[PDB]
Amino acid sequence: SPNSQYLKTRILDIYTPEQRAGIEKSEDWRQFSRRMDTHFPKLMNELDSVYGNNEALLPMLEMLLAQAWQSYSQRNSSLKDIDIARENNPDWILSNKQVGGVCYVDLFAGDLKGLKDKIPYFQELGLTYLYLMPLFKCPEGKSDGGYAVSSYRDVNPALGTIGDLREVIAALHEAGISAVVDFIFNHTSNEHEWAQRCAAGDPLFDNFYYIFPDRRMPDQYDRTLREIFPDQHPGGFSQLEDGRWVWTTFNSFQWDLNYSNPWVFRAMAGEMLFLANLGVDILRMDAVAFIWKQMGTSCENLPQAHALIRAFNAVMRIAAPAVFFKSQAIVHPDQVVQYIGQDECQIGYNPLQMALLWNTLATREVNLLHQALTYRHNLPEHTAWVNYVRSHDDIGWTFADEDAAYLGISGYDHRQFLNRFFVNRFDGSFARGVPFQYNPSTGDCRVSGTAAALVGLAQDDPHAVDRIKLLYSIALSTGGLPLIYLGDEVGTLNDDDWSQDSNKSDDSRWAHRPRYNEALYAQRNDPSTAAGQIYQGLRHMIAVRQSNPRFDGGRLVTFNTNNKHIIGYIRNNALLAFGNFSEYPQTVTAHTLQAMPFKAHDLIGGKTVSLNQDLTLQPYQVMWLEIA
Ligand SMILES: OC[C@H]1O[C@H](O[C@H]2[C@H](O)[C@@H](O)[C@@H](O[C@H]3[C@H](O)[C@@H](O)[C@@H](O[C@H]4[C@H](O)[C@@H](O)[C@@H](O[C@H]5[C@H](O)[C@@H](O)[C@@H](O[C@H]6[C@H](O)[C@@H](O)[C@@H](O[C@H]7[C@H](O)[C@@H](O)[C@@H](O)O[C@@H]7CO)O[C@@H]6CO)O[C@@H]5CO)O[C@@H]4CO)O[C@@H]3CO)O[C@@H]2CO)[C@H](O)[C@@H](O)[C@@H]1O
Ligand SMILES: OC[C@H]1O[C@H](O[C@H]2[C@H](O)[C@@H](O)[C@@H](O[C@H]3[C@H](O)[C@@H](O)[C@@H](O[C@H]4[C@H](O)[C@@H](O)[C@@H](O[C@H]5[C@H](O)[C@@H](O)[C@@H](O[C@H]6[C@H](O)[C@@H](O)[C@@H](O[C@H]7[C@H](O)[C@@H](O)[C@@H](O)O[C@@H]7CO)O[C@@H]6CO)O[C@@H]5CO)O[C@@H]4CO)O[C@@H]3CO)O[C@@H]2CO)[C@H](O)[C@@H](O)[C@@H]1O
Ligand SMILES: OC[C@H]1O[C@@H](O[C@H]2[C@H](O)[C@@H](O)[C@@H](O[C@H]3[C@H](O)[C@@H](O)[C@@H](O[C@H]4[C@H](O)[C@@H](O)[C@@H](O)O[C@@H]4CO)O[C@@H]3CO)O[C@@H]2CO)[C@H](O)[C@@H](O)[C@@H]1O
Repeated sequence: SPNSQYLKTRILDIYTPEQRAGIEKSEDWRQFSRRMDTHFPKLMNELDSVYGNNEALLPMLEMLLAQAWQSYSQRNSSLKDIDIARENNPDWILSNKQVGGVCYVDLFAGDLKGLKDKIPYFQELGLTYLYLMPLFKCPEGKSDGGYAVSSYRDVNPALGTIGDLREVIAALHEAGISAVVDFIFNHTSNEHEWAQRCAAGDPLFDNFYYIFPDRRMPDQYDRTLREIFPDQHPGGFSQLEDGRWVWTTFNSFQWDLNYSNPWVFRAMAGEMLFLANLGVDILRMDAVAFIWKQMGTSCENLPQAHALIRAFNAVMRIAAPAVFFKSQAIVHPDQVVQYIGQDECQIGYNPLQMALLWNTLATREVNLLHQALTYRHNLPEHTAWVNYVRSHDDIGWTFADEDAAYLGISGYDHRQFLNRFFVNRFDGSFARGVPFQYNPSTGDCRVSGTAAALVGLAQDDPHAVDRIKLLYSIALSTGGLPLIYLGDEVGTLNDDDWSQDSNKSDDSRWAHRPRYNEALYAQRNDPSTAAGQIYQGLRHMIAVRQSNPRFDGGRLVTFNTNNKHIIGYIRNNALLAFGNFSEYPQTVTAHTLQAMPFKAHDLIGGKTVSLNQDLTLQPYQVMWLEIA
């Protein structure tokens, strides 16, 4: 394997003797050269673990590094300042000051120019992190809501131009808000240039995807593949008009990229640098678990998948240090945490906490949630969870069956209940969600619906508002970067028209992807409305979180409340949080509270609470007690 010094001299060979002398003395080269020495070793090691002695590795690597240099040379000075700042502030992601929001540009504000005008509201809410859903070109009609990318560089004409996007990002930065977008690196649309040329037999794009002559290998692979989008096709392959078969984990128009081909990595690393230089702060690594395939396995979470992501990480450490990764690994808890690391994905979605929040509302029992917060919350230094209540996606019931079995709970049976309860097929349920990808062959099913619809706000359940505040309170205070699904802060309901829409009827997730509700937003400052009660309740928690250092960091220690309906945890040994998941008053006994201070101030209600006597929490009440 070549070393950093050797490779750097060859990067400079593009310049004439005279030009070269100027580059070697430039500040940009000084930074790049230093970062190469520090991080290239990791990059080389990761790529070697995946490609081994592949003859194309070295040639690909030199091409990639040459690109990295040019990319960094062109990188705007302001971004380079952010580069140095985060290089010396790895834990910026762990600060209690951070609060994020996510939205679709078209649904929430029409287009990019309209989005820029919403910035004042984002500052009003207190956001310091804004994630925008897929905004680049995609097939007309069905494109999986933008996740079937036809181009990683050309903005969806309906949203605006690449110029509008660069203006939006600069505007977000001026407002003190970080920009976050998707890095849909596991697959492209079948209309993407690479896909077309690969299928047409263009040698330049040979092996850019996984295409087979017949069903021989696809059948073999399907023996162990899990069906992700069973409604669209069985197994993981789709057939082309010419009879051949292509690997398609998701929709048939989404073709899985072939990372076993080093040139595919190079290509995607090139797109990553492009996004980096737009000023993007964080890239959401979409469907990270599927980037490597191997016959006989589920082709999810394989070792090479982690190595590839760590390789991508090194490229940013070298040519755009400011860019961090947000892992979107919706898999078994043991696998989720493996993508999170300073050298892999600095932050990652916390599907376990999310799924268990909803689980707890349904069962009224915190057993599973307590278990998760106790044994699966703390993360390695310089990393953090992205805690959420809802997203643009369906809700998958993430949790370890082995953990549940320890609590006397059967995973399969329990999920049957959870799905029934949340799609309102269980007597007494307050939830009004809808099924997503029900698989009759496995009994598996996921749930669609907005947060408000799942807590019963659609039928005006008197507990709806408090349930919303309870769930978000946990994502906002457990430790990690909280991500609010914009629209939730005013109780936005499902869009019931989706099922009638020809391009959406086959995907129930559109039920929870409603447009900006002007009526609800106009009520956000009215305490007599659900929208105002929700907004002010959440805004208050956001205010407290960002100003009170007791919430800083991502570590917590659970507190045994001795009441199966109340969750409890402590932040920095100074903030004791209690959350009642019962629709009835629940008590934490004075006996249980003996080690706590005589009295403590509750940041939610603002009153002084006595902990030397039984503490009774009203239905769904949340308390944030300052015990130090
Ligand atoms: O651009 C496309 C798309 O991308 C984004 O969103 C994507 C995600 O990126 C992608 O990951 C995916 O997430 C899906 C997921 O793939 C689905 O499978 C599902 O996952 C849920 C599931 O519905 C729940 O049931 C629950 O799974 C449990 C499971 O119930 C439980 O039993 C256990 O299962 C493990 C089992 O215990 C093990 O023994 C073993 O099982 C083996 C056997 O051992 C073996 O003998 C044989 O039988 O095979 C078995 C299976 O291999 O492994 C089992 C698997 O771990 O544990 C699991 C996990 O706790 O929870 C999971 C969630 O983790 O739904 C999610 C989505 O909710 O798809 C999304 C899109 O939906 C992008 O955001 C999106 O917009 C784009 O469209
Ligand atoms: O207002 C409009 C509204 O009208 C309708 O709703 C009505 C109902 O029709 C009416 O009956 C009533 O419902 C009340 C009820 O009267 C109250 O008592 C209360 O219900 C309690 C319930 O009595 C308690 O037992 C408790 O149940 C929990 C349970 O404690 C918890 O463990 C869990 O249980 C599930 C378990 O977690 C799952 O694993 C599974 O268990 C499986 C195993 O997995 C399997 O291995 C094997 O063992 O089989 C097991 C089967 O038992 O399933 C378990 C559930 O069966 O969850 C349950 C349910 O939460 O707590 C509840 C709640 O405190 O509240 C209800 C609701 O208020 O009044 C309402 C309202 O007027 C209409 O139906 C509704 O849609 C409309 O919105
Ligand atoms: O290495 C960590 C360190 O933690 C020490 O204590 C922490 C403990 O692990 C954690 O559970 C919690 O402790 C509180 C209990 O959860 C809570 O129930 C309550 O305990 C009462 C019992 O429930 C009653 O049965 C009776 O015993 O009275 C108890 C009150 O004295 O309060 C506990 C104190 O907050 O937090 C602790 C620190 O935040 C371990 O003790 C130590 O061995 C570990 O090394």
